[PDB]
Amino acid sequence: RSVASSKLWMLEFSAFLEQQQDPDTYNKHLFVHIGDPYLAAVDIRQIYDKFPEKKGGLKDLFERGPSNAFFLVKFWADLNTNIGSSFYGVSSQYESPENMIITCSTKVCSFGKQVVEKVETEYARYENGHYSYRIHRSPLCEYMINFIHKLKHLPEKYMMNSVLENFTILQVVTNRDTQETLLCIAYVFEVSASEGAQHHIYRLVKE
Amino acid sequence: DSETDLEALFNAVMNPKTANVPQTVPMRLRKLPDAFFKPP
Ligand SMILES: *C(=O)CCCCCCCCCCCCC
Repeated sequence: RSVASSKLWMLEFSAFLEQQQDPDTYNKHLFVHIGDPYLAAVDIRQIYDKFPEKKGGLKDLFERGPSNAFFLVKFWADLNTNIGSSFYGVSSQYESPENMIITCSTKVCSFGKQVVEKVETEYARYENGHYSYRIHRSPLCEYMINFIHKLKHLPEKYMMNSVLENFTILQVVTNRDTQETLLCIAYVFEVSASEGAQHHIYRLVKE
Repeated sequence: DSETDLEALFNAVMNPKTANVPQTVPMRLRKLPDAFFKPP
């Protein structure tokens, strides 16, 4: 269990483009995918500038804790796909020992400023001695679809990475009733060059 | 101006002469883990 606090574990996360060739034929391209050991640490102060500030922002959330709920994911995104019959989606799955009502906030940021927020409420399903939470085929917001379109129309890979340096995503999963931070995941991005998508996962620490 | 201007963000890298975006410290210059820029 990599991305896991004491109360919640994210077992699956993927962003994808699904193209319908014909009514029985679907081609799915994964942009990014995640599917007990101790991870390497990153000083959170090194990335505060790339995420929303003020009350409810990353610093505020981290200081309120708990410290074990905070992670940084570095993605190498696979942009090699044919860009009517397209579905851009995000899917994720979580497990908890506790029966909770959870809220998943996803904030897309440019130069550390919030551009768009998507907020989803999830209820528990009992499964194999624990509770499961699934966000299944959540539509990617139009900003993201537009962003990917503009990225692919860039003629050089170094241009794509330059843009991505200032594009980030902040995912905050919260217990709806108690407001406890169950998971807070900061996402940073490069383009994959190896023919696909890869990731490093880090723990966010105070220093 | 606006920091969240999508067209401005892409214009900054497509046409560097007319770039109008906040200036930032490149990630590679920061105090980050050794393999942060080396894919597994
Ligand atoms: C709008 O709905 C924003 C929700 C963001 C969900 C996270 C999906 C991650 C997208 C992968 C980035 C690929 C582009 C480099």
